[PDB]
Amino acid sequence: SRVGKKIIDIPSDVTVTFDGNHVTVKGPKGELSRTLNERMTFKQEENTIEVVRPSDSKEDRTNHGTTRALLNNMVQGVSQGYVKVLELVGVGYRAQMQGKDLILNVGYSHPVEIKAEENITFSVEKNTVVKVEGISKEQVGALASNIRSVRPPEPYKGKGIRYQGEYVRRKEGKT
Amino acid sequence: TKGILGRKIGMTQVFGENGELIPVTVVEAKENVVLQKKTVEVDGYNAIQVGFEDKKAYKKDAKSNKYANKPAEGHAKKADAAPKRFIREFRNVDVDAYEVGQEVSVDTFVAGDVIDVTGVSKGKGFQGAIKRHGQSRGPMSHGSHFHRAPGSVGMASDASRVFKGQKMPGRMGGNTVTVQNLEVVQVDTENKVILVKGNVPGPKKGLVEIRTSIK
Amino acid sequence: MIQQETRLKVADNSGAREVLTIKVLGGSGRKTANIGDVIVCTVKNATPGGVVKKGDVVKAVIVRTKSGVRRNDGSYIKFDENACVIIRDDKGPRGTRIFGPVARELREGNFMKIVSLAPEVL
Amino acid sequence: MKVRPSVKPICEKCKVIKRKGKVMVICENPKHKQRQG
RNA sequence: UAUGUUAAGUGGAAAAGGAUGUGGCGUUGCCCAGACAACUAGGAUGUUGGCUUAGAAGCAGCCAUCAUUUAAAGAGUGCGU
RNA sequence: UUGGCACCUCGAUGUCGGCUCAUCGCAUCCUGGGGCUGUAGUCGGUCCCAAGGGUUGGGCUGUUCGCCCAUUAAAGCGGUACGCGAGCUGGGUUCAGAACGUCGUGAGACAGUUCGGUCCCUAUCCGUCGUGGGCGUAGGAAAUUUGAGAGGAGCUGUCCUU
RNA sequence: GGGAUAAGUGCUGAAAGCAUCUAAGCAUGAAGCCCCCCUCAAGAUGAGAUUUCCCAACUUCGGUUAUAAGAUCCCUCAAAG
Ligand SMILES: CC[C@H]1OC(=O)[C@H](C)[C@@H](OC(=O)NCCCOCCC#Cc2ccc3c(=O)c(C(=O)O)cn(C)c3c2)[C@H](C)[C@@H](O[C@@H]2O[C@H](C)C[C@H](N(C)C)[C@H]2O)[C@](C)(OC)C[C@@H](C)C(=O)[C@H](C)[C@H]2NC(=O)O[C@@]21C
Ligand SMILES: [Mg+2]
Repeated sequence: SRVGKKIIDIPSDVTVTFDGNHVTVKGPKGELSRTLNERMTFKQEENTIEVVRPSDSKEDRTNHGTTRALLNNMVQGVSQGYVKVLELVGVGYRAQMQGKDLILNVGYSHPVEIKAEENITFSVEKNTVVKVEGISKEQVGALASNIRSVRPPEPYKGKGIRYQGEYVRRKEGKT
Repeated sequence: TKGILGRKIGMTQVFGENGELIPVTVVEAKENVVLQKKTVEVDGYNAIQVGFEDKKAYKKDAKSNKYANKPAEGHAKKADAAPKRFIREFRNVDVDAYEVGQEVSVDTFVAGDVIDVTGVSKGKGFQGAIKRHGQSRGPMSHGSHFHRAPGSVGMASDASRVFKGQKMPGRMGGNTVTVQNLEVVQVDTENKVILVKGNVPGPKKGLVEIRTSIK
Repeated sequence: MIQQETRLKVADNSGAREVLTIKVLGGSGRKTANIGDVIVCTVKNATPGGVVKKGDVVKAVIVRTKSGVRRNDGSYIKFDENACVIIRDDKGPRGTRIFGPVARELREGNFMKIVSLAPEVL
Repeated sequence: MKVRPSVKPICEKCKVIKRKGKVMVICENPKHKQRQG
C-alpha cells in the first residue's frame, strides 16, 4: 500500500498519543480519539509517524492504507480543520441561524431545523451560503449531507442545497 | 394517572352547552380505598390496589360472600378499612401520590378528561355462528337446507384437519373489553357518580375500572 | 335508508316525474343514503317535453325521506315520501323550481341553490 | 437502475464495481447504473 | 497427522451468459534512461483546408486528415449534436 | 392449460358451476418506500423493494370465462381432490318418457338440440369451538398478580389550508 | 411514538498514493420486522411473585384421628347459564 507505507505522516505542533491501539490527537483546535487496527504497529520518529503492515496479505494491505489515511485526517484536522460549503439556489430559498441550530426555508410549507452537535459549528453568509465546520472529517461530511438531503439539487433549474462547486447535471425539460 | 373502581347503574342523557344530546352512563364510585402500595423492590413492579364497595364483617357460620372471611378481614384491617367487595390495582398511577389507606374519590376526575373504561361484557350464553361470529347465513328458500350452520370447516385431503381458529358455535360474553377515548361529562361529589360520555360494557349492577387513556 | 333499486319522486320541474336509483356515490361498498347524499338514477316517467327525457342516466340529490334524520340535539325530522332532485354536476338543479319541503341538512352539503329555490327549509 | 443478469459497461466512462456481493456499474450517466450479475 | 484450497453456509438442486471474487502454472510488453495512475504541467496555431452540410470550425457527411508553438501534441485521444 | 405415460383407487376416490367458510404463495391490482425516464408538477411508462391490510353492485348465459351498465384507491394472478355436497343447491352434464334435424332398410344412433326427471346417513376416533371434574405445583386456604408465550387488530377516500 | 431493517441514499475510506456505498466503522431509510395498542395466559411439570388467614395432641412412633382457616352438601335466586 503506497498510501499506507510510502506516505509517511507529519505530526505538526500536535500530540499524537499512540496509546497501544487507541490513539489520541490534540492541537490548536481540539482532541480526536480513535481505535485503529490491532495488527498494525506504528513508528513515531521526530515530527513523523509511520505505519507498518505485518504481512503482505490482502487484509493486511487493505487495512494498512486505510488507517494510515485515518491518522493523517485526524492530525491534519485537529490542526488545520475541516470545512464544507453548501450553497442555496432559488427564489425564496434562504438560510438562517437560531441559537447554534440552522433554520432552512427551501419551499417546504414548513421550516426545517438542523440542530448542531459537539465539535461542530454552523454559519451562514448572505443568507445562502451555509458552512459546516469542525475537526472530524466524518462529522463535517455527515452533517453537510444531512443539510443537502433537505432539498437535494434538481435537474431542471438547479434549485436546491448544492455542495459548493458540484456538477448538477441539468436536464432541459420543456413546457 | 387516575383510576377509580365503580359499578354501572344505567344510561340516560344530558343536554350539552350548545343543545346537543349527550349519551351517558351513570357510574357510582363510592369508598374506593387504597389497600396496598406495590413497589419494585418488594414485588417487582410499582402499583396500588383499590378496594370498592363494602362487605359486611366476619361472622361465624357465614354462607355467602356477603360477609368477609377471616383471610380478607386481615388484608383490609392492615389498611384500617372495612372488608371490600371488588379489588383491582392500577399501574399507570404514580405510586408515590397515594398512601395506604386513602379514599379515592369521584373528584379525582375533572370534566373533560379522557378515560378508558374496562368492564366485562354481558352474557349471551351458547350461541351460533351468525350471532357469535357475524356470519352471513344461507338461503332461506329455493330448496335450501343450510339456514344458520357455519359453512365448510376446512378443505379436503390437503389439511385433513380443521385449523385452529375456525369460528364455530359456543359461549358468547364474559370477556374483558376496554372502550378507549371516552370522556367524563360531570363528576358529582355528593351522590358519588362519574358520568361518562357514550356506553360501557356489562350488565346493570356490574363493575367498571375507569382509568386515564394510555393513548 | 335509500339503496339501489329504490324508486323516488322528483321534486322539481326537470321533466322527470319519478325515477329509480342504481348506485350510491361515496364509497366502495356504500349501500345506503339519506338527505344530502347523491345517487345515480335513470328516470322512468317524464313529462311531455322537459329538459330531461325518459331513459336517461343522471346524477341526483335526496331531499326528503321517510326514514328521516337525527339532528345533534335529539330532534328527528321524518317525511311521508322519498324524493330527489336532479343536479347539473355542480350541485345545481336542472329544473327551475323545486316542489315540496326540503330538509335543513342540505345547507351543509352546499346545495344552496336547492335550499334557495325551496318552498320550506326544515 | 437496471437490474439485469448481465451487468456490463455501457459507456467508456463505465466502471464495474463489486459492492456488497453484487457486480454493479456506476457511471456518470444515471441511465447506466446497473445492479445484478 | 502433514500440506495446500474455498468465504459462499459453497459444501447442503439448474443453464446459456455476466463479473477488478480468490488461489496456481506458465507466456508476455513495458520500467531507475524510469512505462502505469489523477501524476492538475501544456494543450492551440495558418485551418474545416477540400465536399463545408439546418448556419454546425472533436456530430447530421467524403474526412486530403500538412510540419510543429514543442521535454510530451492530434486539419484535435475525446463528453458533446 | 391442452396433452403423453397408465403408477394407487372399478367388493364405488360423487366431476361442473353457484352458496357458506376460508387458508397459503407473490410472478403486486391499490395502498407504503425508491432508481429512473424521450419525468418541468399533476401526468403517465419502466424497473426494484415490498404479502400488513384491502381488493364492488348489477344486466345476459347452467355456465367458468367473456361482454356490457354504473362505481371504487383498486375492482390482482394462482395453489388448496380445477379448496370445500357425511356443510347447502342441483341450473349444466350422464338412466328410463317425449320431440325436432341428421345418419341407418331396421332395431336404433349423435357429447347435435329441446321439454321433463327420488341429493340417504342418530358422528366412534383424530381434528376444531366452548365448557366441567381429578390430580401436581413439599402444609392447608382466601384474595391481588408479573408475563415465558399465544391470539386480534393492521385498509383507505374526499375536501380545505399552505 | 420508539428500536432494528428492505430496495435505495449517503459519510469517511483503502485494496488499486486516483477514484470508489465497503473491506474495516457509521450513518439514514417502508402500510413490511420488533416493540408500542386490545385480549388469553405459571399444566410456563421451569408449575413463578405480593399481602393476609389457620397452627394440637394423641404418638409408642406417625401410612395418626378429627378439626382450624376455608369451602361444599342442601335451599331462595340471576348481572350468569
Ligand atoms: C332414500 C334413501 C336411499 O338413499 C338414496 O336413494 C340416495 C338418494 C341415493 O343417492 C343418489 O341417488 N346419488 C346422489 C344423487 C346423484 O344425482 C345425479 C343425477 C342422477 C342420476 C341417476 C342415474 C342413473 C339411474 C339409474 O340408472 C337408475 C336405475 O333404476 O337403474 C335409477 N336412477 C334413479 C338413476 C339416477 C343413494 C345414496 C345411492 O347411492 C349413490 O348411487 C350412485 C350409484 C353412486 C353414489 N356414490 C358412490 C358416487 C352413491 O352414493 C343408492 C344407490 O341409492 C339408490 C344407495 C344404495 C346403497 C341404496 O340402495 C340405499 C339402500 C338407498 N335405498 C333406500 O331405500 O335407502 C337409500 C339409502
Ligand atoms: Mg372398500
